[PDB]
Amino acid sequence: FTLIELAIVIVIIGILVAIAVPRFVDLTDQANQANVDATAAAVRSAYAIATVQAKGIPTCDQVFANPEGGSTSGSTWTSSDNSTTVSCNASADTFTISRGGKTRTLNLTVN
Amino acid sequence: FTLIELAIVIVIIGILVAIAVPRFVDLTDQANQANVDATAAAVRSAYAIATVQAKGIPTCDQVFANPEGGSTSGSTWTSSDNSTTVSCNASADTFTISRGGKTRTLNLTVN
Amino acid sequence: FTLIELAIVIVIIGILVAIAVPRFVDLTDQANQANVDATAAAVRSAYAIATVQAKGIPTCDQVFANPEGGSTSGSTWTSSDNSTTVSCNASADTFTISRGGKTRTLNLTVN
Amino acid sequence: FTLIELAIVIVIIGILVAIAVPRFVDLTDQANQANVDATAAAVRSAYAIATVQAKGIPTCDQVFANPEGGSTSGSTWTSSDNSTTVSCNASADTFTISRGGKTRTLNLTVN
Amino acid sequence: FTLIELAIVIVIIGILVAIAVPRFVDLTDQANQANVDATAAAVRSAYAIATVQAKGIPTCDQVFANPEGGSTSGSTWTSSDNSTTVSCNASADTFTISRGGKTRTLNLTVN
Amino acid sequence: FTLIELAIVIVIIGILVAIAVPRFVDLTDQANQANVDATAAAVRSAYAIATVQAKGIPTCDQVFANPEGGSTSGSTWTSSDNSTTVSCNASADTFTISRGGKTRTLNLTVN
Amino acid sequence: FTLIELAIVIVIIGILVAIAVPRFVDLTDQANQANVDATAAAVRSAYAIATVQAKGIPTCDQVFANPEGGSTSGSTWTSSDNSTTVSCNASADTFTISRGGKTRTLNLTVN
Amino acid sequence: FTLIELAIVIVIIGILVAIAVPRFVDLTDQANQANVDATAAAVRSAYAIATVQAKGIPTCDQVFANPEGGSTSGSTWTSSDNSTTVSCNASADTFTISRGGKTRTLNLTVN
Amino acid sequence: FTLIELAIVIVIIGILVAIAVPRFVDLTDQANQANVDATAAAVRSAYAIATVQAKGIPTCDQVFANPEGGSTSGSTWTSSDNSTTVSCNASADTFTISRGGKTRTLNLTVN
Amino acid sequence: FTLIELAIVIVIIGILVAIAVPRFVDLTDQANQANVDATAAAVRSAYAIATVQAKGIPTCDQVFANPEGGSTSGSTWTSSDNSTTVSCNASADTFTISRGGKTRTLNLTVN
Amino acid sequence: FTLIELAIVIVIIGILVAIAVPRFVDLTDQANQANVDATAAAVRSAYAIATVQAKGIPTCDQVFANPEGGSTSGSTWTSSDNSTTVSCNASADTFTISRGGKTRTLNLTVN
Amino acid sequence: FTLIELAIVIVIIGILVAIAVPRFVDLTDQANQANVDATAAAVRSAYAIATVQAKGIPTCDQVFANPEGGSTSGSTWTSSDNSTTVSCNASADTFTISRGGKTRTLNLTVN
Amino acid sequence: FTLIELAIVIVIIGILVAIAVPRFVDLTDQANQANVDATAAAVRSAYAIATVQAKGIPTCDQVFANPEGGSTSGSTWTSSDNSTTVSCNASADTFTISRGGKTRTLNLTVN
Amino acid sequence: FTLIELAIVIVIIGILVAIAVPRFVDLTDQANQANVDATAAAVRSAYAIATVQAKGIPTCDQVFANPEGGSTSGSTWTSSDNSTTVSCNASADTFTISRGGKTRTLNLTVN
Amino acid sequence: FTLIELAIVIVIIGILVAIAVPRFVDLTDQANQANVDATAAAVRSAYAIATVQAKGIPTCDQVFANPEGGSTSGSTWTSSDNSTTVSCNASADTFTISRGGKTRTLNLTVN
Amino acid sequence: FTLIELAIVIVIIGILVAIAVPRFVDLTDQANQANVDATAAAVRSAYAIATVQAKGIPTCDQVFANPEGGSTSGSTWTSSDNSTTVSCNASADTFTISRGGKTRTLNLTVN
Repeated sequence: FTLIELAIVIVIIGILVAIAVPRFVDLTDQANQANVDATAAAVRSAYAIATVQAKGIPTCDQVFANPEGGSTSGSTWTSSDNSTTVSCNASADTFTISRGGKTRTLNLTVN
Repeated sequence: FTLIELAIVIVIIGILVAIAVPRFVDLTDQANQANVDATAAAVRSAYAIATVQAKGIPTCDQVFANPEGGSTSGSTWTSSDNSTTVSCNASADTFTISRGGKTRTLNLTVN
Repeated sequence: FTLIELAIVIVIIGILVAIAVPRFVDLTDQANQANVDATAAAVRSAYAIATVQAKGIPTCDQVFANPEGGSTSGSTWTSSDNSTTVSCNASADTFTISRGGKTRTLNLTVN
Repeated sequence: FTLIELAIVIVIIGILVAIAVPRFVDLTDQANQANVDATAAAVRSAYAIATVQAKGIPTCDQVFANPEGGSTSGSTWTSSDNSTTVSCNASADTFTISRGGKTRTLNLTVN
Repeated sequence: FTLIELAIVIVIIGILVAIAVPRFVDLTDQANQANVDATAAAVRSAYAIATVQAKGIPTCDQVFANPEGGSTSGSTWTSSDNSTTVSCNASADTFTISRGGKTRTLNLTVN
Repeated sequence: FTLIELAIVIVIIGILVAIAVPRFVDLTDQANQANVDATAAAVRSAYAIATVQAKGIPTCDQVFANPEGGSTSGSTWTSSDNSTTVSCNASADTFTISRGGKTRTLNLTVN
Repeated sequence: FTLIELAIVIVIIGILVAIAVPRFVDLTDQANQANVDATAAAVRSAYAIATVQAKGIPTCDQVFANPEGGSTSGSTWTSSDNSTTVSCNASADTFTISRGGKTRTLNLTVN
Repeated sequence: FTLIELAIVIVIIGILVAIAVPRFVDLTDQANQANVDATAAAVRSAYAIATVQAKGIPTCDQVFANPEGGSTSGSTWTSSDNSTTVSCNASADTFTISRGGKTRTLNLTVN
Repeated sequence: FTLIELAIVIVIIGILVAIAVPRFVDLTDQANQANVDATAAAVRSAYAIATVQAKGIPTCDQVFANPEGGSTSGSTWTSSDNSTTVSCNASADTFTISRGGKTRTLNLTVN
Repeated sequence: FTLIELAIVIVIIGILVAIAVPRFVDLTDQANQANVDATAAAVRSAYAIATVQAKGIPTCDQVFANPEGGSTSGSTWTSSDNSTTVSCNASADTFTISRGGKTRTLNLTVN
Repeated sequence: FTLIELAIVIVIIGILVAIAVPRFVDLTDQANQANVDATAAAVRSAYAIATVQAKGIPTCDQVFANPEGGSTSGSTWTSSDNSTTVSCNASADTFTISRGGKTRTLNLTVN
Repeated sequence: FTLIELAIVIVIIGILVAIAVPRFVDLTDQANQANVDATAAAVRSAYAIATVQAKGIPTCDQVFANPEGGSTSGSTWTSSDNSTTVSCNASADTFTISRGGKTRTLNLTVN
Repeated sequence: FTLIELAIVIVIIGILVAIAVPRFVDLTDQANQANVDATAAAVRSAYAIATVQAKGIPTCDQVFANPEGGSTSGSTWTSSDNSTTVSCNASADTFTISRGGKTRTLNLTVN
Repeated sequence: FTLIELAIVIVIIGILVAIAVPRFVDLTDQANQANVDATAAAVRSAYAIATVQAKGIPTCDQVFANPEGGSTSGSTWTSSDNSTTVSCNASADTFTISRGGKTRTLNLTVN
Repeated sequence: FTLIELAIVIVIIGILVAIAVPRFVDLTDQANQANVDATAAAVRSAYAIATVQAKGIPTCDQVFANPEGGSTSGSTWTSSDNSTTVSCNASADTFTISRGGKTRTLNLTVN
Repeated sequence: FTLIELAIVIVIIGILVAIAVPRFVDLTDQANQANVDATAAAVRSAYAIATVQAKGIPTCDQVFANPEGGSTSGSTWTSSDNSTTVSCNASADTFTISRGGKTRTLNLTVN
C-alpha cells in the first residue's frame, strides 16, 4: 500500500458514504388494517356460504367451518400464526375481527 | 432494490398472507333439492292447466306441453341442460322429478 | 343476484312447494246420473203434455215433440251434444234414458 | 365480495335457472263455452218462471226480467261486463246465447 | 412480490371491503302464512269435491282423499315434509291448518 | 452502500423473485353465461307479472316494462351497459337473451 | 389476497351486476277484482241455498248463514281478514261486495 | 476498506440501480366503480328482502334495514367508512349509489 | 520512496484498518419463509381462479395451470429454479408449499 | 540523506511491499442475474397493475407504461442505460428480460 | 563521514530514486456517478415506503421523511455534507438527484 | 587519510547536505474522518442486516452483532484498538461514531 | 609530504571525526504490525469479493483465491517471501494474519 | 628542511598511514531488489487506480498511464534512466518488474 | 650544521619528494546529480503528503510547505544555500529540480 | 675540520635554506562548517528514525536517542569532545547545530 493509494481511498470513502439511504419505517399497523379488512371480507363470504348449507340463520361454528388458513377453538377462529381473532358472540349477533389493535366489527344474524 | 425495501416487503407479506379466506363449499346438492321443488311446483301448475284444456284427466303428453325451458321426448320432459327428468308413468298415476339424486315424486290422475 | 338472495329463495321455495293441492277427481259418472234423472223428469212432463194434445195415449213422436235442447231422429231424442238417448219402443211401452252408462228406464202407455 | 363467493353464485344460478316453469295457456275459449252453458241454464229457468207469471207463453221482455247480473236493452240481455248477449227473436221462437264466439241456441215458444 | 404491488393491494382491499352487503332476514314466518293459506285454499276445494263424490256432507277421510303432496294418518293430512297438519274434528265441524305457528281454522259441515 | 450489503441483496432478490404468482385467466365467458341465466330468470318473472297485469297473453312491451337496471328501445331491452339484449319477436313467440356470445332462448306466448 | 385476484373480481362483478332483475309490480288491485268476483259467486250460491231453506224470499241474515271463511255482524258479512264487506240492504233488494275499491253490486229479492 | 473493494462496489451499484421498478398507478377510480356495483347488487337484494317482509312496495327505511357494514341516517345508508352514500328519494322512486364520483342509479318502486 | 513517507503510511494504515465492517449474515432462511408465504398467497388465488373455470371443486392440475414462473410435473409445481415445491394430494385435500425447510400447508377441497 | 537512512528504507520497503492485496474479480455476470431478477419482479408487478387499468388481459404497451427508470420504443422497454431489454411478443404471450447474457423469460397472457 | 561512504550513498540514491511511483488521479467524477446512483436507489425505496404510509400517491415531503444521512429544506433533501440535492417538483412529477455534475432524473407520481 | 581527500569530502558534504527533505505532517485527523466515515458506512449496513434478522425495528445489541474487527460492551461497539466508539441510545433513536474528535451522528429507528 | 601538511591533517581529522552519526534502529517490528494490518485489510476485501462470487458464506479456499502477491497451500495463504501466514480454520470461523510475532485475528463466517 | 624535521615526518607518516580505511562494497544488487519492490508497490497502486477509471478490468496501457518518473513504449514502462522494465502481457495476466537481474512478477487480471 | 649532515638531508629529500600524491578532482557535478535526485525524492514525498492534506490534487504552494532545509518564494523552493531550485508551473503540471546544470523534471497533477 | 670544508658548508647552507616552505593556515573554521553539515545530516536521519519508532511526531529526547559518538543532557546532544551542541526547543519546533561559530538551524515538528 502506497501513500497515494490511501489518499485516493480517503477521497472515495468521503463520496460513497454521503448518500441518501432509506430507513425501516414500521408499516405493520398499515398492513394490520389491510389484513383485518381481507379477513372481514372472507367472514362475510363464509357466512353467506353457511346460510346455503344451513338453509337458515347459521350457527357461529358453521361460519368458521368455511374459512381456511387458521384454526378454530370453541368460538374464535384465529389465523395460522397467532393473530386475527375473528370472535363472535351469537347472543349479541356480531363478529369482530382484530389483527393487532386495528379492528373491524360486523353484525350478522347468528344463533 | 435496496436491502431495507425487501426487509419491509418481508414484513408486509407475513401480514397480508395471514388472513381468513373462504373455500369453495359445494352446494349443488342444496340447489338440486331447490330445483326439484321449483320444477315440481310447475308440474302441478302444468297439470292444472292440462285439466282445463282436456276438460278431464289429461294425458302425460298434454301435461308436458305446458312447461317451458326444456325439451320433451316420448314421456320425459328434461330441462334445457340435461337434468331434471320429470318422468311420469300413466299406468302408475304419478310424476317423478329428479335433478341429480335429490328427487320428488307426486301422484296425480293421468291416463 | 347475490349469494344471500338465492339462499333466501331456497328457503322460501321449500315452504311454498309444501302445500295441500287438490286433484282432479273425475265426477262425470256422478253428473251423468243427475243428468239422466233431470232428462227423465222432462220425459214424464213431455208425456203428460202429449196426453192433453193427443187426448189419449200419445205416440212416441208426439212425446219427443215437447222436449227441447236436442234433436230427434226416427224414435230417439238425443241431446244437443251427442248423449242422453231417450229411446222408446211403442211395442214394449217404455222409454229408456241413458247419458253414458248411468240409465233410467220408465214405463208409460205408448202406441 | 370475494372471488370464491361469486364462483359459488355462478354454480347456484346455473341450477336455479334450470327448472320447469309453466306458461300462460289461454283458456278463455274453454271458459266461454262454460259461461254460455251456465247462462243458457238460467235462460231456461227464467223462461219457466215467466210462464208461471204470464200463465201462458211469455213475452221476450218478461223472460229477461228474471235473470240478474247484467242489464237489458230492447230485447237483448247482456251481462254486467259487455259479453253474453242472450238475444231472442219472438217471431223466430228462439233465444241465442253467445259469450265470445262459443254460442248456444235454444228454441222456446215466445210471442 | 414488489413493495409497490402490495401497497396497491392495500388501497384496493380498503375499497372492495367497503360495500353494502345484505343479510339473511329469516322470512319463514312470512312463507308459513302463505303456505297455510295455499293449503287452506286446497282444503276448501277438496271438501267441495268430496261433496260431489259423497252426494251429501262428506266424512273427514273422504276430504283428505283429494289433496296430494303429503300423507294421511287417521284424521290428519300432513305434507310430504313434516308440516302443515290440516287436522279436523268431525264432532266440532271444523278443519284447522297449521304450518308452523301461523294457522287458519275453517268451519265446514263434516260428519 | 458497502460491498457486503449488496451481496446480501443479491441473495435475497434471488429468493424473493422465485415464487408462484398467478396470472389473469379471462373468465368473462364464464360470467357471461351466468349473466345470461340471471337475466333469463328475470325475463320469466317479468313475463309472469305481465300476465297478471294484462290478464291474458301480454305484449312484448308490457314484459320489458317490469325489468330494471337497463333501458328499452322498440322491442329490445338492453342492460345499463351495452350488453344482454333480450330481444323478442311476438310473431315467433320467443325471447332470446344474449350477453356476449353465450345465449339463452326461451319460448313464451307473446302477441 | 393477491393483486391479480381482485382484478379478476372487478371483472366478474361488472358482469354479474349487469342483468335484468324484475321489480315488484303491485297487483293487489288486480286480485281485488278477482276476489270480489269469487265472493260475489258465493253470495249468489248462498242466496240460492237460503231460498231452499226458507222456501221463499230469504232474509239477509239467512243468506250470510251459508258463506264461510269470515264473520258476520248485524247485516254485513266480512272475511276472516278485515276486507270484502258484502253489505246488503233488504229495503233496497241488493247485495254489494267490495274488497278494496273494486266492487260488485248484485240485486236479489231480499226481505 | 481497500481501493479495489470500492471500485467493485462502484461496478455493482451501476448494475443494481439499473432495473425496471414499477410505479404507484392510482387505481381507486377503478375500484370505486367496482365498489358501487357491489353495493348496487346488495341494494337490489335488500329491496327484494324488504318486499317479502313488507308484503308490498317497501319503504326506504325498510330497504336500508337489510344491508350491513355501514350505518344509516334519515334516508341515506353510508358505509362504515364515509363513502358509498346509497341515497333514495321515495317520491322519485329511485336509489342512487355513489362511491366517489363513480355512480349507479337504479329505479325501484318505493313509497 | 523516502523514510518519512513510509512512516506516514504506517500511521495511516493503522487508522484506515481500524473500522467497523459488517459481515455476511446468512438470511436465506428469513427469505425462504417470505418466499413460501408469497407462493402460498398465489396458490390461494390460483385455486380461486380454478373454481371459476371448473365451476366446481377444481382438480390439482387445473390449479397449477394458473401460476407462472415455474414448471409442473405430474402433481407438483416447482419454481423456475429448483425450489418451492407446492405439492398437493387430492385424496388428502391439502396443498403444501416448501421453499427450503420453511413450509406452509394449506387445506382446500381438491378432487 | 545518510547511508544508514537508506539502509533502513531498504528494510522497511521489503516488509511493506510483502502483503496480501486483493484483485479486481469481475462480478458483473453476478450482478446481471440479480438485475434481470429485479427487473423481472417489476415486470410481474407492472403486468398486475395493467390488468386493473385495462380490466382484462392488457396490451404490451400498457404493461411498459408502468415501469420507470428507462425508456420504451415500439415494444421493448430498455433501462436508462442501454441494457435490460424486456422484450415481449404479444403473439407468443411471453416477456423476456435480458441484462447482458443472463436472461429470464416469463409467460403472461398478453394481446 | 569518509569519502567512500558518500560515494556509496551516491550509488544508492541513484537507484532508490529511479522507481515507478503512482500519481493522484482525480476519481471524484467516478464516485459522483456512483453516489448519485446509490442516492437514486434510496429515493426509489423511500418513495415506495411513502406509498404504504400515505396509502396513495405520496407528497414530496413524505418521500424525504424516509431517507437519512442528510437534512431537508422546503422540497430539497441534501446530504449531511452539502451535495446530492435530490430536488423534486410535484407539478412536474419527477425527482432529480445531482451529486456534482453527474445527475440522475427519475419520474414518479408525486402530488 | 591525505589532506586532499578530506578537502574533497568537505566539498561533497556541502552538496549532499543541501537537499529538500520532507517532514512528518501529522495526518491522523485526516484519516480519523475517513475512518469514522468507513465505520459509519458499516453501521448503516449492519442496521440493514439487523432489520432482516429481526423482521422489524432491531435492538441496539442486534445491530452491533453484525460488525466485526472490534468488541462490544453494553451498548457501545469499540474497534479492536481502543477507538471509534459507535455509541447509540435507543431512547434517542441515533448512533454516533467518533474516532478521535472527528465524529458522525446518524439517526435510525432503534428500540 | 611536509611536516606542516600532516599537522593540518591532524587538526582536520579531529573535527571531521567529531559529528553526530545516526545508528541502525531495527524497525522491523514496527513494519510487521503495519504489514499485518495491510494484509488484514486485504483479507476483509477478499472475503467480501468471495461472498459475491459464492452468493453465500464462502469457503476458505475461495477467500484465498482473491489475494495476490503470495502463494497458497491447503488453507494458508503465505506471501511471496515466507511470511504473513493468514491461516484460517473454517470450523472456528476466524482468520489470523501473522507477519513475525505481530498478529491480527479477525472473525468472519466461513464454512 | 633540517634533518630532524624529516626524521619526525618519517615517524608521523608511519602512524598516519596505518589506519582502517573502508572499501567500496558494491551494493547495487541490494538496492536493485529494493527498487524492484518500490516499483512493484506502485504497479499495484496504479492498477487499483486504473480499475476505478476503467470501472472494470483495465488494459495494460491504462495501468502505465498512472506511474510517473519514466516513459512508456507499446506495453513496457521503463524508468527515466534505462532500467526497471515493468513489462506485462495481457494474454498471460501478469506484470513483471526487473531492475537489473533482481525481479518481481505479479499477477493481476489485465485484458 | 656539518657537511655530512646536509649530504644526508640531500639524500632523504630526494626520496621523500618522490611519492604519489593525489590531486583535487572536482566532483561537484557528480554530487549535483546525487543532490538533484535526493531533492526529487523529497518532492515526490512532499506531493504525496500534500494530497492527504488537500484531499485532492494539491496546489504548488501546499507541496512546498512540506520540504525543509530551504526557503520558498512565490512558486520556487530553493535550498538554504542558493541552489536546487525546484520550480513548478501548475499550468504545465510538472516540477523541475536543478542543482547546478544537472536537472530532473517530474510530472505530477498540480492546479 | 679544514677551512675548505666549512667554506663548502657555507655555500650549501645558503642554497638549502632558500626554499619555499608552507605555513600553518588555520582551517578549523572550514572544517567546522563541514562538521556542522555532517551533524545536521545525521539529525535529519535520526528524526526520520524517531518518527518510525514513535509512529507520530517524536519528542526531542527520542530524536537524540538515535545519534552516536557523543552524550546527551536534558535536551542538548553534544559530541564526545565538547562541541557541536545540537540544541532543540520543542516549543519552537527547530533544532540548531553549532560546532564553533559556524551553525545550521533546521525546523522539524517536535513536541
